[PDB]
Amino acid sequence: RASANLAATKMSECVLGQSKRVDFCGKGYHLMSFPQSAPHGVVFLHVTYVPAQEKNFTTAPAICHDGKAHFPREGVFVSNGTHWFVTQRNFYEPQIITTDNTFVSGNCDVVIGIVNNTVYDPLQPEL
Amino acid sequence: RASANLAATKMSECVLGQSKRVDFCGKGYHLMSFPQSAPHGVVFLHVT
Amino acid sequence: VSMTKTSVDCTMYICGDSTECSNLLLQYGSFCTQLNRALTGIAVEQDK
Amino acid sequence: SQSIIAYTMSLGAENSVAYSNNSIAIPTNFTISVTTEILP
Amino acid sequence: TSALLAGTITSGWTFGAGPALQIPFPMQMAYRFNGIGVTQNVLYENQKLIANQFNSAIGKIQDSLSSTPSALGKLQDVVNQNAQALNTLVKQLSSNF
Amino acid sequence: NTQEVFAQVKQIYKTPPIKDFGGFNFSQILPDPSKPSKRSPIEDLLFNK
Ligand SMILES: *[C@@H]1O[C@H](CO)[C@@H](O[C@@H]2O[C@H](CO)[C@@H](O)[C@H](O)[C@H]2NC(C)=O)[C@H](O)[C@H]1NC(C)=O
Ligand SMILES: *[C@@H]1O[C@H](CO)[C@@H](O)[C@H](O)[C@H]1NC(C)=O
Ligand SMILES: *[C@@H]1O[C@H](CO)[C@@H](O)[C@H](O)[C@H]1NC(C)=O
Ligand SMILES: *[C@@H]1O[C@H](CO)[C@@H](O)[C@H](O)[C@H]1NC(C)=O
Ligand SMILES: *[C@@H]1O[C@H](CO)[C@@H](O)[C@H](O)[C@H]1NC(C)=O
Repeated sequence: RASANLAATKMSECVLGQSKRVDFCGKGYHLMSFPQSAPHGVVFLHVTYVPAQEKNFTTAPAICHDGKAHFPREGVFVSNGTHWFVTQRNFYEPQIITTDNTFVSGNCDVVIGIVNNTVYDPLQPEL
Repeated sequence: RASANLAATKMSECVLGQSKRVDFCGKGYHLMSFPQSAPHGVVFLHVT
Repeated sequence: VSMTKTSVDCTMYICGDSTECSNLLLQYGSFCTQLNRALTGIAVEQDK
Repeated sequence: SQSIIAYTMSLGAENSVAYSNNSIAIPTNFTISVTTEILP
Repeated sequence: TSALLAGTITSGWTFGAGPALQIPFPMQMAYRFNGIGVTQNVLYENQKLIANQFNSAIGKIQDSLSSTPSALGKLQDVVNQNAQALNTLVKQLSSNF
Repeated sequence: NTQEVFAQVKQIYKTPPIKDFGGFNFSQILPDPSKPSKRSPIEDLLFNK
């Protein structure tokens, strides 16, 4: 009965939705689960996201521009060479630093580990 | 066995990630949890 | 979430009004001592 | 020569990782893999 | 336990799923403030305060777990009741039935 | 029971050098290399108590 209640919980939170619970519905980030019947049991098909082919890059907590710290609205501030990019944490999609994906709060002297670079704006070149 | 499965669930999502479940991995908003061994048990450090 | 608390007295169950309550006791009362320990644990468990 | 042997436990492979403080790894590519969970 | 702690404090939570991507720690903790609805700037603004609070909390939990009356009774009850079961069994074997 | 509570990941990770963890002081919970055992200070208190 304990195993049956566990299986009905996995039938409820793996098949009928997506689980943010780690390791509950699959070794990795859960995507789906396909139930399969079995003699006196249920066999699950836990499809998961598993990333690989990792790369190492240099990051900074924020960007200083015009005396103001700029924070990532989403993702991570990344670098390899000189150009600084913002990308989401779980996949490498390098995007140029722009005010649409950068959040500003406070100045650049209060936070340690800040790097300095050009934060681009989308509005001034059209104007 | 029931307590061991509860502890392995808390190893599974309080230590190996972050829990949105309130009060399950600590009193307050859970940040992480540091596992610690014990004689026939596991002692958790649920920082919140 | 809870169950009715219950407990049993060894003498009133198996001894009753028997004259040889001692003869029933020194041979067979340690089983009922264990059984009263189990029933007390169940009552404490229902309170918790 | 084949026989029964006794060995200490293989606790795991030693994974060498460097925490640093100005380095991040981000997955360039990803894999999708289905795993079977059997529950009576 | 040491391997779990090293993965937690060096990789973050990516060691559970995938291949333990490293992350500076102030940035894993800001990313774990991002999961409780608070923005990461609050952490990066008050990193010294957060570090001091965490060090004080670890010290307090060590002092609490070093007083002798520790809430370790639930772990002690398992061994105590197993030993009670065994000694009750041998005192049972002492009877004549 | 102890296998499934303690070996969910079977990848052992070495202790990083304890330096610059953002000011967060992980001496109590990480096993110090002073003793050959992999036991931490609060772990030792738990095992003694
Ligand atoms: C880091 O990756 C970026 C991603 O493109 C590279 O950007 C190039 O930078 C050079 C300047 O050094 C430009 O001339 C190129 O047009 C950029 N794009 C491409 C596709 O080359 C950058 O070179 C990389 N840095 C290192 C050190 O590898
Ligand atoms: C990382 O540590 C080095 C010392 O090795 C220090 O110079 C640097 O400022 C640190 N960076 C951050 C972001 O803490
Ligand atoms: C960028 O930040 C650094 C902090 O080390 C500061 O020294 C520097 O003056 C900043 N850049 C400019 C153009 O002021
Ligand atoms: C990513 O997916 C697989 C690796 O499992 C490979 O066939 C494919 O070419 C990869 N793509 C890139 C851009 O690396
Ligand atoms: C970490 O804590 C210990 C004990 O409080 C202390 O001796 C050590 O210096 C701390 N680490 C750093 C880098 O200061």
